Amino acid sequence: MYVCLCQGVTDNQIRDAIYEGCCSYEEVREATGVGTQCGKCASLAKQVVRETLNDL
Ligand code: FES
Repeated sequence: MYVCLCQGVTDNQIRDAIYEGCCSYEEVREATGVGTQCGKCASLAKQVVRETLNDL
């Protein structure tokens, strides 16, 4: 699904950003743009980050 409609970032793209090097929402934000516009998706994006890290 789209986590961030403003930037067109999917849950899979957040996971892949982590697999590819990111360790934090802040890094995923800079790498993908998630949460940089209205910011309403930040909590959901942080949930995806937390879930992905816990699964590693
Ligand atoms: S929905 Fe992600 S910044 Fe607006």
